[PDB]
Order: sequence, then structure tokens, then C-alpha cells
Amino acid sequence: KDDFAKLEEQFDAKLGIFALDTGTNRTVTYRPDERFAFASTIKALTVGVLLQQKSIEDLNQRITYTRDDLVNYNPITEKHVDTGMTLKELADASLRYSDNTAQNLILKQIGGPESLKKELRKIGDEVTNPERFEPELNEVNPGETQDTSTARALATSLQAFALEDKLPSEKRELLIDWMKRNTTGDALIRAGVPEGWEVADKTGAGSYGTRNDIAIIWPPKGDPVVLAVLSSRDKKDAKYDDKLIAEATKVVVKALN
Ligand SMILES: *C(=O)/C=C/N[C@@H](C(=O)O)[C@](C)(Cn1ccnn1)[SH](=O)=O
Repeated sequence: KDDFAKLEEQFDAKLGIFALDTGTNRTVTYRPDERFAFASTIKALTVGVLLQQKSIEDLNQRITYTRDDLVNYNPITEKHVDTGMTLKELADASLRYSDNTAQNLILKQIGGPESLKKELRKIGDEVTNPERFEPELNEVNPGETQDTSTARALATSLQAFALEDKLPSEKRELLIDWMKRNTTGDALIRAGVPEGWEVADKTGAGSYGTRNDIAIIWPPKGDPVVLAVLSSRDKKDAKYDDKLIAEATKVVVKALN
């Protein structure tokens, strides 16, 4: 646990780590049960739940929306107000670009934050606590439990949809394929794994310099590793440093080797 403490001192941040080798049941933990704002990592679990409810052809359904439906950061969705987008394309934009309107439209389709919460409780996640849409969910103050979870619960919930029987294999593959092709995580978990390791991740960023990455990772040979790396800082307007997540990942890899 001293390598993580030194990282917490170097980057002046609090770290939350849970890693599991699905093949050996070896874990690496550090503040595994401390709450952090989940931020955009919730996008992964939201698509997890959508996949539970929608058939593949349901995903071809066109969703119309307006300029007023758009929020702060909509890289894909703002470009398609006139024509709408299929659920499939919204999931793609939400996961790989972290498009906030895409997320919000998907969350509405599943019934809103309380419905997402209920579905997570059903799969045994008693920790994750969604209450809000994007971008307001990204802002969580100290001591608050709204829109928070833990390294352990995020990893376990991600593990549930991507690797266990919470989704049938084809839908697992679809989720994994989107997350493999994520565009926002090059400097995080991806930067901390050895050459030839495959990564499917979702990133998050929030107030208090909160910087998260959750992933399934595959060594060259062997079973996948489930990893959540969460972080926050003590000032509301703090900047995060991606190098903290990359280095923490390197510690996880070393400890698992
Ligand atoms: C999901 O994690 C999306 C996060 N968006 C952040 C960000 O990228 O830092 C925005 C754009 C800015 N931000 C950070 C903290 N509070 N606002 S916004 O969508 O929250």
C-alpha cells in the first residue's frame, strides 16, 4: 500500500483502487470502499442497463431531439439536431466521446436516474447512487453520496455487464467493442499497461479534480482483469493530472505480476 500513498503525495490527490484478476481471484485494493463522484463512468453502466432492456433491432430506433435538449458538451449530438440519431449511435457517442446529451437521451429511455438505480440494485450494486443527468451529476461536494460510488462497486458493476451473465454474449461483445474503441482514455489506464495488453475503458472527470477510469483489461494470455481507478482532490476548482491514473495502473500491473 506504500506505492499508492507515495502517488497520493506526488499528485496531491486521494486514490481509490479496485482490481481483480478474474482468473486467480487476486485483488489489489486501496481505499476500495471510499466514495468518489463517478462522473462519466456512469455512461458505461447506463449502456449496460440499456442493453438489458433493448433488443439489437430496438437500437435502430431513431430518437429526435432539439437544440434545447442539448447541454454543455455534445461533440456528436449537436451535429445531428435536424436528423436525430439511432439508439445505437447514441450509445456509441456516449461511450467513446462521452457525449452528455447522448447519455441523457439514453437515461430517459431507461426511465431516468431512479430506474438506473433500481436496475443496479437488482444486480447487487447497493452502493452506486445516480440522481442526476449530465453535466450536473459531475459535481459532488465532500460528504455527499448523490451520484457517487466506490472503486469496488464500479468495477463489480462493470464486471457484471461486460463479463458475467447480466448480458448475453452478443450484447457483452457490443459493449466491450465500444469500450475498446474509446477515444478519451489514451493517457489513463491505457498508458499504464504493458505492450500487447488490450483495454476497454470509460473515463470520467468531475469537480474537485475528480479523474476516473474504469476498465476491463486483457493480458496477452490469461483471463481479464477488472480495474477501477478513482481520484479526487481537496479544492473545488482543482485540475487533475492523467499521469496519476497511468502510474497507479502500473502499480496494479506490478502487484498482479
Ligand atoms: C464526464 O465525466 C464528463 C465530464 N465533463 C467535464 C470534463 O471533461 O471535465 C466537463 C466538460 C467540465 N467539468 C469538469 C468538472 N466540472 N465540469 S462538464 O461536462 O462537467
